Order: sequence, then structure tokens, then C-alpha cells
Amino acid sequence: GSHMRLSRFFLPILKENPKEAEIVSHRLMLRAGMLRQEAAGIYAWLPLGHRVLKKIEQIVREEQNRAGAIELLMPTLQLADLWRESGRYDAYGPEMLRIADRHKRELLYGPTNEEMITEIFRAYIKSYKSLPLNLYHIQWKFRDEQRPRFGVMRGREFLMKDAYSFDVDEAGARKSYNKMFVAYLRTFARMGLKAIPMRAETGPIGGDLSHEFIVLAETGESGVYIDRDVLNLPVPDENVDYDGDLTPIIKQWTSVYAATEDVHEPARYESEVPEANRLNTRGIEVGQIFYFGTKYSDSMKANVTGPDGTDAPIHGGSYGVGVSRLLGAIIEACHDDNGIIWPEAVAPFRVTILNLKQGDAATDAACDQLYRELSAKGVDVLYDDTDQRAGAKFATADLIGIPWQIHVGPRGLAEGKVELKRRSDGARENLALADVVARLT
Amino acid sequence: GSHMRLSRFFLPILKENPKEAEIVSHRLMLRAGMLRQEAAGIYAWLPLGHRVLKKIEQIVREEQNRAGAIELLMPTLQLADLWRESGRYDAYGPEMLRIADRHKRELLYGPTNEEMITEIFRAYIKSYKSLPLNLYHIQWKFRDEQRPRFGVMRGREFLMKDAYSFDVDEAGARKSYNKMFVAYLRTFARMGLKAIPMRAETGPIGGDLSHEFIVLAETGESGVYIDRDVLNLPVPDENVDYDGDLTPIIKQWTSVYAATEDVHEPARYESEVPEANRLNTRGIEVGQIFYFGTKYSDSMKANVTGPDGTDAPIHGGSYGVGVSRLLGAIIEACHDDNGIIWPEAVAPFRVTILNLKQGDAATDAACDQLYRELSAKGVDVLYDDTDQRAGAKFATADLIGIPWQIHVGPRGLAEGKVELKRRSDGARENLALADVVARLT
Ligand SMILES: Nc1ncnc2c1ncn2[C@@H]1O[C@H](COP(=O)(O)OP(=O)(O)OP(=O)(O)O)[C@@H](O)[C@H]1O
Ligand SMILES: Nc1ncnc2c1ncn2[C@@H]1O[C@H](COP(=O)(O)OP(=O)(O)OP(=O)(O)O)[C@@H](O)[C@H]1O
Ligand SMILES: [Mg+2]
Ligand SMILES: [Mg+2]
Ligand SMILES: [Mg+2]
Ligand SMILES: [Mg+2]
Ligand SMILES: [Mg+2]
Ligand SMILES: [Mg+2]
Repeated sequence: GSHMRLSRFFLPILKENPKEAEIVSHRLMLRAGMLRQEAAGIYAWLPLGHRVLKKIEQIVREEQNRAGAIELLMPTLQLADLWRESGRYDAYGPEMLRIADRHKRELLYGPTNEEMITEIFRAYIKSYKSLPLNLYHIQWKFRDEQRPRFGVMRGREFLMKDAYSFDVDEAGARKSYNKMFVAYLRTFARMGLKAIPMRAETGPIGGDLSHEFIVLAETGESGVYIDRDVLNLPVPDENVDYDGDLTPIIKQWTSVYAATEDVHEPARYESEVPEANRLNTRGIEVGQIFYFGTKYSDSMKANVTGPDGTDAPIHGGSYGVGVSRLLGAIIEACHDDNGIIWPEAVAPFRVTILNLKQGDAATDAACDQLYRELSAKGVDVLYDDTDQRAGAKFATADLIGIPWQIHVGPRGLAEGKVELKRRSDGARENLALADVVARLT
Repeated sequence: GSHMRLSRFFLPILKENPKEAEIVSHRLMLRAGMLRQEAAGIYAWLPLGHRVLKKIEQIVREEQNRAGAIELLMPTLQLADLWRESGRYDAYGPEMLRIADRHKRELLYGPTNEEMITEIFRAYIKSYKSLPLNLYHIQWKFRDEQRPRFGVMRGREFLMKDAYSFDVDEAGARKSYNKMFVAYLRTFARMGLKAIPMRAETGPIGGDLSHEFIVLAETGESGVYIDRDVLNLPVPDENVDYDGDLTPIIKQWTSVYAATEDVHEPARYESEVPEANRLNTRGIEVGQIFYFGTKYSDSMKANVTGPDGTDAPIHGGSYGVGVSRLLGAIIEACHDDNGIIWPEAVAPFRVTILNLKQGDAATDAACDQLYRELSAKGVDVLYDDTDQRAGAKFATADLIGIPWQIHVGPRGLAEGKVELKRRSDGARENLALADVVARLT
């Protein structure tokens, strides 16, 4: 149970709305002391920013591990020669940040890792009985985005969990796809989000193994066309069996129309969605699952021996979650006039203690008591022990979006009561200060 | 309890001592399926290697936090404008990896973060009442080492925990320095190491505020002179009070002679250290604590308003732990002829189950029983369920360094017994199946 006293913390709250911020999420992240811009599209994560980033990572890691994925780490710097093997060194484009070392060797900050994971695989895996296999990392990306914008939403240095699956053939690769589908539905649900999987841009051989997970939002870049029925589908629980038939689940999700603007078909839209359920809106892309087949295993020669002594290129898929983008996305969906409203699973703290008369021996002594008690019980607690006046303590607390507040002061406390305020709806309640620890654990 | 079955893992064991490896720790990291080179000094962390790196990381973090330091995350790329402020852009030398983006703007992959952290601080901290403040992060660094060597021990892309303290004056900085001294003693102790605080090279302006923490090894790059009594000093428990006087803790560690080749004075060593106690050997620097006073605050005009009423530049110190170097150091100190011997705090798994007849209906059943039950009770458990023969399962288990092994074969289970083997000393015990969990739990 992680714990902090605000006076022992670094949380530089901003009084005014920063003029460089064009949207809510960006604006609130700067003002809640979560983020500092160091270059265009390149940010430092200040303490509170960091805590939520780490909460999000964990959830992503857990749902990857539940689905069978195995975690590694690839370096951020990759050699160009590896990318020359695939064709992509020159076909990728200006988004690639190329680097020369002291010896003039050609490097590049990885924008993605298809070549490097196929290179690691082909070194060690030679048989079909190793497969399916899915390896992932959570690692910093660099895309030299032409016009960085919207804070974490479109940065240059960003965090992606990217996972890549290896299979004998398409049929199997499809099984690997379906695992990730379900893992992603659960990943986003756990963050308080309805990230709807939409049919997305496929490659040249087309087919149907490309989806984008899109959080609905007027201020998003993706144009989207859905049947509203999609927004009410049930999400698999933690006990979903990842070795079984996942088809009946996927079919639930893929049976209602949901296409991005890239693959939308207006004829097919009408003749499938009732005008009643048609929503043409937009959203924020928080992940993407994509089957690529033998695109890298062909040119880089990643083969295995099949179940008939025969050598063939493996079939691949890639799966990406925008981990840092997600802080932006979550704030868009979870805010009000007074600031952030974190889902509990991602909040940097679960509870903040507001001393409403700092120094005063009765309130200080009660706030110390409540602090170490909740602290010792496993609860993530922030104790606002600063010199600030009450109204400032309230405003800061509402702003940084901590799920629950405990209001402690001379009025209620020198009478044996504290106040518990839920951030989500503003629900107030009075409790004896002995009973409140129990309420939260 | 982060549990895994070896049939569903990625652990590419290597039969033959790789030719590229010059020292034990690099050889075993490769053999044990922990590491894979992608360029000189740049490595992918394979699943078992990554798990160790994360354990080390968490220990480092927990100990920084206990001492009161506050975690953020600075980006890997920094502006050259930033380093021109300090003068260090052109002074740092050819280890700095310079990068030009698409708009011709000048960046670098940061080799250290003193300018960046002084820039964050100066944007926000204006008064001495915000001090002392320690901000730190665990981030990937690049240093274009002249000769990358010794695997992870001298990489180019490497992980460091770097902390940076801010204080009003020199007196206050020494206090910040002492907390990190104590935190480093605790950090390295928890890793099963004797990293010794040696007096190290000081800045141009002299003094007694530089210490390298060095784990002795015949083979290391650092030349060290010690009083052997230093190896037996006590390491403060976790209830050490950081807000109080740490001097008597520091004075116990500084009173025995210990110095690196660069500050060693033979005359003073002859005088202070009894002939029998004298020891001149090598070791691996795993950490450094360092005071730089006003070095960055001066050039970058990062002042606070003091208690006397007036403006003055802050005093700083930097404290670095080689997180990734630490896997090489631990293996050097903790191995035998059979492979790695992980201290259990940094070990990738706590117990490995070895099934000695794979497919035997009876022993499969007992292994699963054991696997699932050790999961549920908290234990990092590997179940080697592979189609290997016993002699191979012992060899891999020994090699990868897992602290405990449970040997399970048809013989012992007919008597309702199993073996528990300790990797470190080869201790073994024969006991009831129904009893093995309780010892481990
Ligand atoms: N510049 C960026 N900043 C932050 N997150 C990003 C960025 N680029 C991609 N992401 C995240 O990475 C995920 C997977 O990466 P992918 O390469 O599929 O993105 P993309 O299709 O190039 O994104 P976009 O179309 O937004 O530029 C995306 O779904 C998104 O959540
Ligand atoms: N090239 C490297 N590879 C791995 N770890 C390193 C490397 N350089 C530094 N470190 C780690 O970071 C810590 C602090 O960094 P610092 O800049 O003080 O190292 P340094 O003086 O450059 O040491 P070295 O003499 O090893 O180059 C070091 O104690 C070491 O453990
Ligand atoms: Mg893009
Ligand atoms: Mg896209
Ligand atoms: Mg995409
Ligand atoms: Mg060096
Ligand atoms: Mg050094
Ligand atoms: Mg050093």
C-alpha cells in the first residue's frame, strides 16, 4: 500500500489553463502536474503522471500474460541493415528517426519491432511444436510525427505495448489473433473504457484480420461508423479459457457493424444497421490487432518444420496498445468542469486526506492516524498536509481526480466525524473517524 | 505468484560456451537464454533476463522511496539547446550520441540527466521550503562507449537509476548525500552483494563527497585498496530513520580505509591499515554518489529564495545505480561450475518443478497439483513440463540459477515423497509430497 504526504511530494499544480493545450486531456495533464514538455512531441512524466502510467502498464502486462503472451524487451536502438532485410529501411518514410554512431554505423530509434522480433525468433525456433508463440515488450517508441499535437495523444516519444505472435499457418495465426482480441477487450474494460473493436485497414491480400480499438470521442482523429448495439456487448471475465474456442466470443463482437472510415461501406451500413442504431461519430484509437502473414518470414527467412516434415515460412500477427496515449484517452472520457475523474484501477492514489486546519493538533493527530492506518491496510493514500487553505485543498483534490477524499477539520472531527466525498458524483457522507478505514478496505 | 510452465515459455538454452563471451557472467547470460545481442553494446532482454532486470529494478526503487526520493520519468531524447546552457554539449565528448530530427532540429540520446532535471526543477521550485528534494528515475541511457565489452557490464544502451537532489546550501546537500549513501548500502545488500563505499574521484573543486560502490572481483575494471574489515560492517535495517542524524551510520563505513586507485594514498594506507588487513584487488562499480554543488544551478540560473530572505543557486548531488550492469555483477559473484546461483530476491523464479518422467500419468498429476498450489500461495514457480530426460532438466535448472528445485519421479511418488534441492549449496532433503509446499510457503 503506497503512500505519500503532499509536502514530501512534487506536484507542481498550474493555476491557469495553458494556452498551448487545445483539448481537455492535455490541458488537465499539464495543470495537474502530470506532464512537462521537453521538445515537440517529447515529454517528462512528473510523479503523478508517472504513477498512472505505471498503473496502465501493469493492467496491460497482466492481460497479455493471461492470454499466453511472454514478455521480453527489445532495445530502442535498431540497426538499419535489419530493416534493409525487409525492404522497410527506405519504404517506411520520414517518421523514422535515423542515427549515425561515432563509427558511422547506421542505427535508428525503433518505431516498431516487426523485423527485430522475427530476427530473435529465427535464431532459436525451428519447429512447429514451439508454436503458437507470442512475444511482447512494453518499450518506448519514436515516430517523427510531422506535426506533433494533442500532448500524449500524438507525441513523438511514446509508450507502446507491442506483441507479435508466431504460428505455422493462417488457421493457427487466427487463433493467436482471437486471443489478443479478447485480451484487448478486457484490457480496456479494466481502464473504465468502452474501446470498441472496429473493422480496420487490412493489407494488400485483404481478408478480415485487422481491427482497431477505438474509444468514442468527438475530439478524436478516427472517423467511425457503428451500430450502437456494439456499446453494450459483454466483456469476458478473468476466467475466460484462452486455449478453447474463442469464436463464439469474437462473433458476438464482430456481428454488429463497426467500421473505421478507412473500410466503411455505406451500402453495407444501411443494409445491416437499422437507422435506429446508426452512429456516425469519431474516436481515439487505443490499440490495433493486425494479421500480416508471411510478410517478414518470407524476406527474412523465418521458417519452421511443419507436422509433415516440411519447411515453410511462419505466419505472423502484430498487436499494439498505446499505453501513454491512454492517459490522454482516459481523461477525455473521464473528466468534468472541476478536473480529472480517474477510474479506481488507474488512479495514482485511491484516497486523499484533506487536513482542513493544518497545524492544529486535533486535526494533524487525526490525519496522521488515518494516514498510517489506511497506508498499513494496503490503500494508496495521499495526505494533503500542506499549508494550503481548505478551498485550495478541495480544488487541487477535485483536479487531480483521486477517487475518494477524506475531509478532516475542527468542526466534524472535534465531534468524532470525518467526511467521505466520492469524486465521480460528489456524494458526501459523514462517518465516525474510527469507522471510515473499514469503509475503504 | 508469477507462474510459468516451461512448455509455454521462451528460454533458448545454449549447449556451447559462446565464443564472444570473455567473462563468466556474459557467457552464462547467453547460455541461460537471458540475453541476445542486436548490435555492439545493445541487447534484447529475453524472458528470463527481463524478469531478473525487473526484480533488480523494484529493489532499487523501494530503497530510493524509503530514503524519500520521488520517482518521475525523463525522456531518452533531449535538446542540444539544453546542454548548450550547461556548456556540456561540446565538453561531454564522443560518448554523446547526437541526432538530427526531420525538421533538422538537434537532439541527443541522453547519457545522464542533470541539465534536464535542473530544467524541470527551475520551472517550478522557487523557495527553500520546497527543499530538500530528491527526484530520480530508472531510464535507458546511451553512451557510445569506445569499446563496448563484457556484455551488459559495459553496454552502450544501458539502464540506470539516476537520482538528483536539491538543497539550499552545502550543509543541506551533505544530508541528502548521506541518505543516498545509506540507501545504497541497503540496495546492494538486498541483492546478496557486498558493494563497498570507496572514496572516489572528486570534481575539480575537491572535497569528501564522492563515493563509488564497488563489488570486488579479480577481473574488474576498478583498482581498489581496502581494509578487509570493511567487508564485515553492518548494513542498516529498513527501520532506519532518514529524517534524523545519519552521520554515525556513515562514520562507521568511512572510518575503515577504502579507496579507488584515483584517490588512494599509500602513506595514509600504511599508517591507517594494519599490514594483515591490507588488500589491493579489482571490483565492478555498481553505483556512484556525488556532490556537484552549484555546477548546473549557476549556468542554468536555478535559484531559490532562502531563509535569510534572499535568492541563491541550489546545491545538487547525483546518485546513479547501474541497474543492467547489476546482472553481470551478481552473476560474477554468484555462480559455480554448474551455472548461475541467483540470490532469491533477484531470481527469475523461486522454485522450479522438475518432472522426471514426462507423460507418466502419475507424476504429471502431482506436478500440476504442486504447480497450481505454489501459484496460489504466492511463489514464482517454473514447472519444467518438457519432454526432456532427467539429466537435462537438472542441467538446465542448475544453469538458469533458480534458488530451489523440486525433483518429482515415479520412485518417490510411489512412497508419496519428493526431493527439495537447494541450488546454492546442493543441500537436499527427501520429504512427503504433502509437506514440500509448507517449507516454501
Ligand atoms: N505518435 C503516437 N503517440 C502516441 N501513441 C501512438 C502514436 N502512434 C501510435 N500510437 C499508439 O500505438 C498503437 C499501435 O501503433 P500503430 O503503429 O498501429 O499506430 P498508427 O496506426 O500509426 O497510429 P495513428 O494512425 O494514430 O498515427 C496505436 O493504436 C496508438 O494507440
Ligand atoms: N557502459 C555502461 N554499461 C552498463 N552500465 C553502466 C555503463 N556506464 C555506467 N554504468 C552504470 O551507471 C552508474 C553511474 O554512472 P556513471 O556515469 O557514474 O558511470 P561511469 O563513471 O561512466 O562508470 P564507467 O567507468 O563504468 O564508465 C555506474 O556506476 C554504472 O554502474
Ligand atoms: Mg501513426
Ligand atoms: Mg491507424
Ligand atoms: Mg494502428
Ligand atoms: Mg564511463
Ligand atoms: Mg566511475
Ligand atoms: Mg561513476
